[PDB]
Amino acid sequence: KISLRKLSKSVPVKLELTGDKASNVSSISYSFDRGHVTIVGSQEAMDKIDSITVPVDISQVTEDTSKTLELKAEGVTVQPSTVKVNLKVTQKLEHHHHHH
Repeated sequence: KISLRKLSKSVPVKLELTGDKASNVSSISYSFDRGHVTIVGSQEAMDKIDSITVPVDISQVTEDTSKTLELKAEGVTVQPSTVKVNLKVTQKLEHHHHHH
């Protein structure tokens, strides 16, 4: 029954773009310094969590910036549960048409 009562695992974060893309933006990208955090709790809870979804609104995003996002899950203790995310915005600009 496992005498020990201590365990830790890693759950990569998955960002899902939510909202309509700005008409003045061709495309948006995102990155992370680690994109991985340590969780502590029962093995059953860990087996249930395969990853942490972190949705972000891009509709209000029209310029390059970064925001701190806190992660929480019921059944495990997420810590530091904080990561920095940089959102680069690409400005649309016409150019020479592709010959191909």
